[PDB]
Amino acid sequence: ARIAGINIPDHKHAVIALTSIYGVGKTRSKAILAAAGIAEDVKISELSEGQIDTLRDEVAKFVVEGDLRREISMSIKRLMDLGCYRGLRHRRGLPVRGQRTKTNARTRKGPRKP
Amino acid sequence: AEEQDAAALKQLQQKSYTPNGRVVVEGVGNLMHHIARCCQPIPGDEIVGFITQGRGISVHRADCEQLAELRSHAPER
Amino acid sequence: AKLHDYYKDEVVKKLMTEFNYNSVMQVPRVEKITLNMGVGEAIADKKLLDNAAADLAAISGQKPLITKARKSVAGFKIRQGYPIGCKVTLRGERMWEFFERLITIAVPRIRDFRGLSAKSFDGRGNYSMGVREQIIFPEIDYDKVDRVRGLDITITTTAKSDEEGRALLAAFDFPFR
Amino acid sequence: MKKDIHPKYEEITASCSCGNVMKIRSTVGHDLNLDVCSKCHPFFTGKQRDVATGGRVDRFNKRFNI
Amino acid sequence: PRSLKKGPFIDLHLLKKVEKAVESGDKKPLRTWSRRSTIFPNMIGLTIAVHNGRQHVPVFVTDEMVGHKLGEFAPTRTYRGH
RNA sequence: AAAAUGUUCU
RNA sequence: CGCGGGGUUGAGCAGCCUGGUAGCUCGUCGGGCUCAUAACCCGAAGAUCGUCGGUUCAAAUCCGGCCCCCGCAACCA
RNA sequence: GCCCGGAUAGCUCAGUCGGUAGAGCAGGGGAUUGAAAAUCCCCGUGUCCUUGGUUCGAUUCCGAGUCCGGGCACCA
RNA sequence: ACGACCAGGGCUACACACGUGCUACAAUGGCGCAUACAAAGAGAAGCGACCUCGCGAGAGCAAGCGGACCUCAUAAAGUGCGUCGUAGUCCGGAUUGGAGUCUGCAACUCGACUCCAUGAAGUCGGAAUCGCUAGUAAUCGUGGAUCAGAAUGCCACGGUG
RNA sequence: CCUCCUAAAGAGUAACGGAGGAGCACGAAGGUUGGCUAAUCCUGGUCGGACAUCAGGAGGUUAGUGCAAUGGCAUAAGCCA
Ligand SMILES: [Mg+2]
Ligand SMILES: [Mg+2]
Ligand SMILES: [Mg+2]
Ligand SMILES: [Mg+2]
Ligand SMILES: [Mg+2]
Ligand SMILES: [Mg+2]
Ligand SMILES: [Mg+2]
Ligand SMILES: [Mg+2]
Ligand SMILES: [Mg+2]
Ligand SMILES: [Mg+2]
Ligand SMILES: [Mg+2]
Ligand SMILES: [Zn+2]
Ligand SMILES: [Zn+2]
Repeated sequence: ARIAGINIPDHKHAVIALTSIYGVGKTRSKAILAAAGIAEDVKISELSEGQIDTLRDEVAKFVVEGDLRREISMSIKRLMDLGCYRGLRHRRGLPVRGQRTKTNARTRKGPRKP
Repeated sequence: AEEQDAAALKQLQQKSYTPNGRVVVEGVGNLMHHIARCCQPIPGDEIVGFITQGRGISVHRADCEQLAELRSHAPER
Repeated sequence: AKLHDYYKDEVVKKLMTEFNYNSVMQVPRVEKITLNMGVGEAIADKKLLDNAAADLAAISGQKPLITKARKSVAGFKIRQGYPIGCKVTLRGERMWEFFERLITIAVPRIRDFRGLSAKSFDGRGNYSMGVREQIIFPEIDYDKVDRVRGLDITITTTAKSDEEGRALLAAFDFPFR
Repeated sequence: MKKDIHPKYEEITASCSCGNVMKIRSTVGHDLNLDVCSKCHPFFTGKQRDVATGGRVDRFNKRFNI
Repeated sequence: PRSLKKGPFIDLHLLKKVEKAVESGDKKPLRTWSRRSTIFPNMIGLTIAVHNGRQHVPVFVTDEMVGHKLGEFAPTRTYRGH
């Protein structure tokens, strides 16, 4: 049960199972399923090889898994290089998107030390 | 011993102490700048500013080694 | 076996064409592929080590030599003569098969793969790589694995220069970067 | 090789999705159904595509068009 | 951010100044206050001294800085540490 | 059972 | 400079006690209780174990030297 | 080899003449108090020290030894 | 000049500590489709049906209504089927990358909302501590004010209970 | 009691001379037969780091010897079976 690199859960329903792939969430999974011609309810158990192949192909059509990671990462790197406000934020480990830092930055800040 | 003591005192004093027209880069004043520590110009025999990515401009003193290197690498900054 | 067959007739010929060697013995040949799983953290438990060994065996159909510590170090908390790794020296038909598997089947299975490192040849012609996740070999069953394990593959060859070795590798497909 | 205590090493039939039937000696036991091989996996096209991405001016132009 | 129908914003004065600079090709960093302005392709190569409230931080305009606003490369707050 | 204290001048 | 003992988290003590596990009380810091500080309650951080060599797989631990301390004996004419 | 005291739950200790796990304390939770003590409930965790053997298996009962305490006696 | 005008910046900073909220940790739940039942409000530089385009935020045309008429505006919990079967999960939505939409001279600092992707912590919370006696708490939504835009806040409204 | 030096190139050789060790250990760490060759260094390579394990080259006994030191030890007296 491999698709676009990584393994997919054998028991889980396709819509959800697909979501395991980095670069597909729910909507994209659904789209993929539609493209294939498969229902959402079916599992990877009771799913044919030919059927799988089509799905895989569909997935390939999107920028997914390692490629996506490479892209996003690259963007971040570029930003950092630029030294744009966003870049600066990224470098510091502070909220990029314009949040308060006085309090509640703990995701990007990390778990508080003192 | 006395001399040593005096020296110590002086050091202490120094420590205690420690505790924008300036550089008009190219006919436009009030540009974010700073003196570089490689060689620090005051009334020096001309200066040159490297337009950095962050922290604005770094003034180098004209005929510096670092500045020369920078020029060699890329003259447009 | 297939790979070996290919080599004798094609790869060697290619090498001859490109480098202009005097003899057919002068062409680089892969001498041994030496797999290594230096488990290390098996100091806590030997079951882990055993598992690793098993995995290695599965990957490459020999049974590994459990290499012990040569000298003691307290940084990793090991003694001399502690089972602290396992190796599989492959040679001949089996080795060839393994190589084929790696190049034709297993390297394609590498996660986030954009080719190998060409700048990794030791100086004296011999290549080495290392797989992050040992699942990439289809010999391992994903349901059975308990540890995110890995190994290093090591293609030793008769090549004098690194360049020659690289060429040889290329002749056996090998994507590089 | 020392008999008995090695694993079994049969010439199985690996068969990927893109019609490359591949007979190899392994210790899986069962016949193998692969995704990708050397004659399909993108280390030629993928590389090309990844490279062709970066650009800002072009994007700007597209956005605006004059 | 700004709508695609509305067209990417640039301060008029800066646009004019930039044009002049490009026309001449004379270098010499442009004093700018309008930080709210998308950098253009024509702005690449120039140095623009973007205000940060206090001073005009000189940004050398790279090819990668285009769709960004000027103020992005001109940090207003000067924080180091606590 | 155990519960101390409240800076000065207004 | 002869004999022993010691130097460890800010303080005091354990550990050393026969190398590989840094603990106890007070203090500190952040909460809480209170009107507020105490006391009390909860959570947390803290240590190249005098220093320098050495032995070692590795030292706080064993050994040497040096630095400071505390005992001590320094006598018979 | 003279005698006699002590080896279990995390720690300190009781105990069946062949079929099982029990106290006070520590630890978890709760009840209680305005708060904290002292309560008081409740669960909890143990190859009964290891290994042969009698036998239906057996902390239980036999064969097999270290460590500390006190006394007495040997020792070229 | 401690007066006045302007541009930009700041009031949104961030080792950190406290307060008040929201969202959670899930199965009394989520997700999917079908379907029922509110009240109260607001609205002409406004509210903006229907129709078309847009996956969607929204865009285009554009009636109606100073409004028991028209609009905001399909209430949501609920109910009926299906699915997931106790997982850091189809829980959770932080975060961040990309693409966008709207407002407004202007969304970089620094708006909201959308889409796709990403999918932190968190598995009911130490000491301590607050609210509430009935249509109350709890929970579910809906409106308003200010407001170009921008509420988990505030002020109201009903549902379940 | 052992090792070095002192000790004057046989032995021996004193000092409250200068240095360190022993009061054992091992039924394999002994016997033998067969085999193997080190420390370190470079480049490379899953987590893996200055330091585990694996490739090869340099290195050539710098190591090892159950423990002190000295003298020995590749024919190895070192390390495997
Ligand atoms: Mg995903
Ligand atoms: Mg202003
Ligand atoms: Mg404020
Ligand atoms: Mg309104
Ligand atoms: Mg969800
Ligand atoms: Mg977690
Ligand atoms: Mg009342
Ligand atoms: Mg509003
Ligand atoms: Mg002599
Ligand atoms: Mg003589
Ligand atoms: Mg290395
Ligand atoms: Zn200089
Ligand atoms: Zn294939």
